[PDB]
Amino acid sequence: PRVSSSSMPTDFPLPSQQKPNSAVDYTLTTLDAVANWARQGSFWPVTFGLACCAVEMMHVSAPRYDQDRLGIIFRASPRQSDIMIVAGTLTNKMAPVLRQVYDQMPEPRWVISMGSCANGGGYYHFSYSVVRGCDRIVPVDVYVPGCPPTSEALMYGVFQLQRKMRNTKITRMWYRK
Amino acid sequence: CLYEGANWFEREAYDMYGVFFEGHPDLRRIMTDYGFEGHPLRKDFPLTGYTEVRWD
Amino acid sequence: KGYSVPPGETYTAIEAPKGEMGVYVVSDGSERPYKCKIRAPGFAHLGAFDHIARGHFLPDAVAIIGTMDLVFGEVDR
Amino acid sequence: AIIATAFAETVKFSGSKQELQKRTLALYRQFLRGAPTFADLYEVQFSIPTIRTKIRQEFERHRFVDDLSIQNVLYAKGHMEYQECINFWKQQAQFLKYFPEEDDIQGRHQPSNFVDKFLKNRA
Amino acid sequence: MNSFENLAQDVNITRSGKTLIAKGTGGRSSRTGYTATVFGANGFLGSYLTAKLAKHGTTVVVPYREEMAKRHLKVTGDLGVVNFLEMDLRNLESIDEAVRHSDIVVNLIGREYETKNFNYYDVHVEGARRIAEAVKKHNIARYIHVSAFNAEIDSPSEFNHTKGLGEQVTKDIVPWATIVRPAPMFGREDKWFLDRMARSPCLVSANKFQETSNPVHVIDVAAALERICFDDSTVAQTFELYGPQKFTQKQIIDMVSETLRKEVRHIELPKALYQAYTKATQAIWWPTYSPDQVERQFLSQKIDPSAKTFNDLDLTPMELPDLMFKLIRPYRVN
Amino acid sequence: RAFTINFGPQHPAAHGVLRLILELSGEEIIRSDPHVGLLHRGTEKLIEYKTYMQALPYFDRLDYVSMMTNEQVFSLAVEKLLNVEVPLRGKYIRTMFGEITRVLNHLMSVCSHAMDVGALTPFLWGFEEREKLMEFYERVSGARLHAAYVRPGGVSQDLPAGLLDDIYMWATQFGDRLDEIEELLTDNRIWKLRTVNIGTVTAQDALNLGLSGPMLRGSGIPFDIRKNAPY
Amino acid sequence: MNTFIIFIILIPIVGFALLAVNILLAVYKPYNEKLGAFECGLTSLAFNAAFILVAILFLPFDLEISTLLPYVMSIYLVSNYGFTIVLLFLLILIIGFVYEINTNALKINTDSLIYKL
Amino acid sequence: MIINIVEILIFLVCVLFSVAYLTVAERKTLAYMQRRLGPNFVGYYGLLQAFADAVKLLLKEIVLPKESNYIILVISPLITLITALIGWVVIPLGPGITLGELNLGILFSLAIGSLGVFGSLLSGWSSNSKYSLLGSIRSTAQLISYELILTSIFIIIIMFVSSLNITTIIETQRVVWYCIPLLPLLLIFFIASVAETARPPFDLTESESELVAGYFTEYSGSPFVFFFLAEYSNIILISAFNGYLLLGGYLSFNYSYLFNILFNDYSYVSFLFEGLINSSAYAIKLVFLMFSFIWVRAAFPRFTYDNLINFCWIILLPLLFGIFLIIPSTLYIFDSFPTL
Amino acid sequence: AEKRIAAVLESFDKISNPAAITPTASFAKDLNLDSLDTVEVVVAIEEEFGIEIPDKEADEIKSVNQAVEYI
Ligand SMILES: NC(=O)C1=CN([C@@H]2O[C@H](COP(=O)(O)OP(=O)(O)OC[C@H]3O[C@@H](n4cnc5c(N)ncnc54)[C@H](OP(=O)(O)O)[C@@H]3O)[C@@H](O)[C@H]2O)C=CC1
Ligand code: SF4
Repeated sequence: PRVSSSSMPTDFPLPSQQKPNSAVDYTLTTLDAVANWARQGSFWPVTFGLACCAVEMMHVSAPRYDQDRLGIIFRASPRQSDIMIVAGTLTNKMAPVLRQVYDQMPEPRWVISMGSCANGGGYYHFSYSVVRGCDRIVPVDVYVPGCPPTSEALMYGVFQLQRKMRNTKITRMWYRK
Repeated sequence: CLYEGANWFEREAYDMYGVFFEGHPDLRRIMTDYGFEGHPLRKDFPLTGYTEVRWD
Repeated sequence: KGYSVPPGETYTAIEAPKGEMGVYVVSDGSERPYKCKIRAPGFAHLGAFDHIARGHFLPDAVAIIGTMDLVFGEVDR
Repeated sequence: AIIATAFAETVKFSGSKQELQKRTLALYRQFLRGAPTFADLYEVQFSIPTIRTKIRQEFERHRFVDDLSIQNVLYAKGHMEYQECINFWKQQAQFLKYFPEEDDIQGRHQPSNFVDKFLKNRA
Repeated sequence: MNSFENLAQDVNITRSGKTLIAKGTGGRSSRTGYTATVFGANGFLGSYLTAKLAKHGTTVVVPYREEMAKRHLKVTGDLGVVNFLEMDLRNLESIDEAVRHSDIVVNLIGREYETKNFNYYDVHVEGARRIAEAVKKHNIARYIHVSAFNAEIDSPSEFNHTKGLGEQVTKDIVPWATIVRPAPMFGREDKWFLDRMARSPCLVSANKFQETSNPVHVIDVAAALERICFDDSTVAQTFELYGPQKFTQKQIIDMVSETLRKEVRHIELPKALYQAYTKATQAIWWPTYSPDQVERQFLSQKIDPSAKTFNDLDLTPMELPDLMFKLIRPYRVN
Repeated sequence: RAFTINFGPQHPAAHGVLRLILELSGEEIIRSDPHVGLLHRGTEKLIEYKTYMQALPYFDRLDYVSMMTNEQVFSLAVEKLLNVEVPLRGKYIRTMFGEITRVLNHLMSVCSHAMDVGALTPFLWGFEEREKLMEFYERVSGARLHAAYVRPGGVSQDLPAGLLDDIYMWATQFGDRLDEIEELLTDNRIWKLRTVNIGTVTAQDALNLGLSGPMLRGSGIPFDIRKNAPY
Repeated sequence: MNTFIIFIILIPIVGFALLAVNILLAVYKPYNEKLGAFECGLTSLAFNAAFILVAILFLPFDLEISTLLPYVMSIYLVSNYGFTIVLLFLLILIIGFVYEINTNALKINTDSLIYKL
Repeated sequence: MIINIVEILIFLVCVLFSVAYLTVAERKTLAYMQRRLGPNFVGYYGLLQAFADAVKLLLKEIVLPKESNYIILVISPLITLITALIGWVVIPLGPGITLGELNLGILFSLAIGSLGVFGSLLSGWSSNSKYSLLGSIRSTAQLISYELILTSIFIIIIMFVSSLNITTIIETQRVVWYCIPLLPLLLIFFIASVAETARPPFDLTESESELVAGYFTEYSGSPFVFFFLAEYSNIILISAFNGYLLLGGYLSFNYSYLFNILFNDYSYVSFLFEGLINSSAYAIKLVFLMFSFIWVRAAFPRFTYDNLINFCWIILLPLLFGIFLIIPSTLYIFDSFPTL
Repeated sequence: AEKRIAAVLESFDKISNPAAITPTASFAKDLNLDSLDTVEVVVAIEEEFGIEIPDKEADEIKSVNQAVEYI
């Protein structure tokens, strides 16, 4: 049929270098700012604690660091959670269960891999029943190194995840479509 | 039949090595994955096993 | 290389906070142990769970697990 | 006490081959009977006849083993497997290990003679 | 031990003079030596193709638009196998960066509706032209261009018209490209097919659900694409990937109802009324049935007489009746 | 006909790795089948490929709240094989830190227990004391949890210069910190409703089942390796 | 159209509005693994009489309690007469409550070891 | 019409925001009882925390499990929220100062309360997760059992007033609050309001440790928002029932002398000042009650199902029937049957 | 009714004579069915009719006539 030529530009900036220069761009920036602000302000993980890393994960919630003061509530059901924290050695016996709990989280969902064991198989990397890193099983957004990561390192990893949320384009991305 | 506590230890010995315990009421794997082939603590079993898993 | 341990074997147990913890190490005269089995008190406790918890209610099973004080690094090594 | 679980059989090494074949055929019958239960539990794509075919192949593999002790061990392991399947202890991932053929074609090149094996350094 | 099922041999020579030596048995930690750019990799077919490519450790460069949509692709390859590149069709340098280092370029970029920024022409002809210009300028060894079945220049449908024009411009720019035309693809979480039939409030047809096409499994299309990627004898050929047997839309809906133990609601409407409805709903921001989709609801599949098929790739498509239960299992209710 | 439920793995009381298959006739547990090995790592297979010095950290990570007592059991085994003697100061340090480790482990066990029954506050109060002691761990060994401090032959490093005073300063107030938990728990009638005559074990069955520690001393038998086999 | 009826109408509208906002803004990507029911992470009925009995005995006791509404709304008008009548009513019901208590209706190895020498 | 609209918006906004901030107040108070801080980062001093959680949950996908009745699963939280909010239409903040001035106000409160077990009864059937079913049956049992105690205390109070208008019940308490002659009845209403709301120690209904999460295991997004909102709104509303049955509602002290000093005639200033005094009295009573809910949550371990059923049906209910006998007896002895 | 037995038994491999199913035909003697084959046909029968058959008598079935006397 009818449309036979194109006028699309040739140097349209990529999202990572795009700045909001128009009324609709500022509107969408504000809406994205609200949504990302909510996502960082209500940071709900699923606890999925497996080994010695779960102890530093509890000490995050202890009085001295008080994850709750930032808006972090650990919620038992995966249905009510945003973030999965893989804190511990992932065995071959546990891999299907982990993938199942990851699948049952509603979108949007993020995963943080805490500890050497979850990052790369760690001190049991050459064992016959250990998955050499949870990113064989679920996609991972932030890797927290340590064995076990101190509570401050885990909180720093949380801040990194929130920084990633804060730079996410939601409606601006739709506008680019 | 003599010591109740020996139940789990004998299931572990079988799982790790393959040693059978005659008269054990419920002898099955206790540690290894379901459907694991091989008895890991045998000197001829390689360190890293023969198989690994991933998401397909 | 490491120090070489005289050949032999030993079972040595201590009063760990969770009960009796012991190790059965087999030495072959070399720098690497020939065999090391750890006796974890949680293993025996969780074994006794089915005898202890029969005839109780589900919340009582929760309380029982609490009093056994299991860590599960001990249970499976 | 710690009581046995569902479909648990105490370990007993048969002193005679015939008394072992009785148990072996019983176990085979149990597996054939449980096939539909396995098909429901593990949400398999394939058919119940294929489950039963797989079971028959598994039992076939040791049809010529002679020494009695090895037969005893094989029977004990077969029963342990049956108890594992029927109690839903196993998951779908480990269950489908038994079934490598029903997955799709892995690729265009599965070498059969020396030249194709040699080209892939597998000769 | 694993095996490089996609490779015929160990040492390979690209058309561009690169020597590729596969290392390893063929598993996750192995490397085929090939590098491939998959445009539209985060889509329905791109995901399967990327999984098959990175399974054997060929480096996959994935140009993406939204960061959160591509995350599942990282799981499919070892460390450093799956690489992500920010890309946009209106940024030429971005396309150049995506194709620069590859031995294989396949593009699956196609959209079944129009947007405020990309109409059918902008997404199918100028987009393909830019990708093919990057390919020709960098002299990429293999370029695979996926179009749709029934792609004809003078079609009634803007989709098929722009698809045919895209094929023509691709052939003009890169004479050695391979053109694939798959039939309607089904499979897990497909688009405007089985999953729509399984959870729609009502399926509304303007042509009595009479249209015929040979539906093909998405896994099979991806496997055929992989085979085309790794054999150099498919250069400058056209492929018509389609399923074994011909179905009518009503037949598929009847099969879905029988497998679902639930009756699928069908309502037949006049073509003008359904056009106006679709044109109206095109005003919301989430994808919805197109006007041109209902225009295509009057076109039955037409298979080119002279076109290579699944047989030339030594492949046998699976049957849609066989997968039904596997493909729609979560809605049976029972 | 029994009803079968999968208690755990994803369950706070289960501690994340306890797939506890129970069979219920209504409310009552008829048979229980704990399934383990979700955390089987192959520690014992891996130790055979490690020097003794290299194999020591495998024990920190066994009971990952009682690190130094684990290091201590392995050290006593290896020293008994080696026929060597730990110096006096080293022995005293290992005793002090064995009891700091006991205090940490009991804080975790008691507070996790009370959190399982529903008493959420002792969790936090006792976790502040845990933080205070993990300061001492970090000061002598450099790691909060997995110290790798107690080694066959003694301890890796001598104590830092200002540690005894700080331990004593903490010890002057731990007594009150205990009294407060006891105020919430010891006499509360709901606590006694959840704990009295629950999980009863006889002396003879305690011995028969292989139980040790508090699980055995609760049944009336005075057995304590610290008093019986003075180490 | 007083405040009462308008408020009563307004509340469900607010509920429906929040629901519609959720439906409009949230993504919706169902797939088989997500649709599975959650039981601690992996796929997988007799009851006791007291379960039945709490529910069933709720209804008579509820009726007893709600039978005193006419009394407390007419206490003065019925004077010392109605007073006595409602005492008798209450005692008759208390008898049934005693029966319930004594029958233990809602509630849900000690042998010696003898050797034949 | 306009005035009606403005009154309803003012009241509705105050109630919704009070529920929203009760969650933050709970987190902060528990935090300080646990030597920690609680939310102090999302908004100044953590004052926007509740709206942050809200917005997030409204942007969350809704998951409808395969075996579930999706209509019931989505509508059950909606009806429980509606009834929880409808219950507020009769609560007065001053003499006659309410959205609904019903002569059957008490009966309305009890009825809309009795409509509160349907969320629990329906979600277990809707979720189909087994944990949800066990939680649902046990909850339905517990809630109806303690609703009996609440209704019985309602009746005992009406024995003193002989009216089902809430304002009248409050006005009769200028002489004395009913929590003075009936202190034991006030203790039981708290113990039962805790249980009827399903709060700790009596949180058996949705206890994470016995059953992961609870009946809500499967509720994501706005349905979870609805259960959450209904639960905290019901907390405040049953604290309101306690307030006007036993704590004298909006009565604080006799400010007649003070007003005669300050003012010399009726004016909008004086009407506003009186309104603020009454509302402040009633709101401070509500605040003490909500604080007590949070306090009890901080202090005690949970009950078991058997324990709480035994409590309600063997310790509380006999005492309440005994009081049924002893209150009219005391009225008869002293010739003080209340008039209509 | 026995014809249903014959139908179930007929549709099995390893036999090249469908008509050889006489009402008293032994599997191991006529049909040349294996031990495993015998268990297979027994389970096929008991499944077709839906009846569960205990271990002992199920072992003691060896022929079609025995199937019908127990059917
Ligand atoms: N599915 C079918 O039934 C048939 C499909 N086809 C063709 O198959 C190919 C893919 O099928 P499918 O995977 O189902 O399509 P999908 O929509 O699932 O994926 C298509 C890809 O196109 C990308 N895309 C679309 N427009 C643009 C754009 N303007 N700029 C950048 N990227 C863009 C999308 O990326 P984003 O996610 O960023 O939008 C998406 O990755 C398409 O070419 C389609 O025409 C042909 C015949 C049948
Ligand atoms: S990474 Fe280290 S500390 Fe963390 S779970 Fe693994 S072994 Fe324990």
